[PDB]
Amino acid sequence: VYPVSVPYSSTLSLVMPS
Amino acid sequence: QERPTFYRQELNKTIWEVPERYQNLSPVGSGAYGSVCAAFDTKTGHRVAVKKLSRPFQSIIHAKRTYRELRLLKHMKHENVIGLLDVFTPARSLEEFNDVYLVTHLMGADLNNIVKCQKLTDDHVQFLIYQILRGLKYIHSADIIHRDLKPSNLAVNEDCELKILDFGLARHTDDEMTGYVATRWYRAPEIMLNWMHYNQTVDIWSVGCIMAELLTGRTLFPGTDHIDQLKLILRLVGTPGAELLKKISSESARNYIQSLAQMPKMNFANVFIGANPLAVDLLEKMLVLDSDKRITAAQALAHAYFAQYHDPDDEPVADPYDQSFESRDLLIDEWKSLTYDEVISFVPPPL
Ligand SMILES: Nc1nccc(-c2c(-c3ccc(F)cc3)ncn2C2CCNCC2)n1
Repeated sequence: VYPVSVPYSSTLSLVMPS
Repeated sequence: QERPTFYRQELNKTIWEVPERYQNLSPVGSGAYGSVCAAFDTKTGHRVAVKKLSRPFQSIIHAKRTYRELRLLKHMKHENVIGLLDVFTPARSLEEFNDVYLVTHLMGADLNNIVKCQKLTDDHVQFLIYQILRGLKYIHSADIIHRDLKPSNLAVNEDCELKILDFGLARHTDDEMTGYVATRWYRAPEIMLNWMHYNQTVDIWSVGCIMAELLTGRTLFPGTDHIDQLKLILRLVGTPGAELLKKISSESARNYIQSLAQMPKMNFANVFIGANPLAVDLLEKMLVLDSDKRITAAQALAHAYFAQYHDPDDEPVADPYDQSFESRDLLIDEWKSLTYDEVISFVPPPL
């Protein structure tokens, strides 16, 4: 079992590690 | 077009000699056979990444590979593939030509960094896998296979845009293959040991692996060796028939698999708990053992998981790439001279 990080419910950004 | 003015400094323990257009150089980690510095470019106004090759001409194999990399970067013009803003050498003649510096737009991170520090929503995964596949359609159309798709090879920025890098550079007879551990985790079963029978959908296997990992935060098949890897894979997809199993295994691994009871197919919906049903469905079309039934980049793009992004008239293919050089046998200085020609003939983007 590999539950998703953020469960699906019926603009995008990413944070940089530093 | 006259020679720019160059300046020198020491970065990662060598002298970097670059045009004065590149300022504020900052080491941001290794690249393939090189190291990378981030910089500001006074000329385009972009932040860029400058890769200096490490001993580009130190053997025949290295020289050819330097040539191969330059030829590939020059050919790729696509929003989801690394391309060249610039290529330069401080050399003023072939007789002094020693170093190669490659420049592309700066990307903030790679998907390794992202997966290890942050949870991704289903919406993130949609847009990320879409860009991978868009880029891959284009690469595959030039009769190039990436061969090494993994998270560290997918560059990303703050707006969730993505570019594929380090495509088509390595060969499986190369020595001291760096990255080999992580590469195993993402590699199609059929090329885990030999490369006598495979097609471009080896790359789609890797995409399936990456997608699963973006959804869950965890590496899908982190095997310790060829037997372990196969066991991990079959535990999910199920033990295939005897003819297919032979195409993906050594005799040893096959014997280890057959010393265990037959493994049934898992239903992916009961593994990836909480996932989007459509995400699950595409994973089922990507992670299949039969490479003649594995979905292509073009076909995957039309999958309904990508309804919000998919557009056939905005998912372009490549101009035809001349890989005739690959069949040549040349000495260091001849690959060098060819690489020099390519440096000098470079024409930058308009901007
Ligand atoms: N930050 C950043 N942005 C764009 C690319 C790279 C880059 C390149 C690269 C390739 C070609 C080129 F011409 C210039 C740079 N090679 C490896 N990487 C990074 C990707 C993995 N982590 C840091 C190394 N790094």
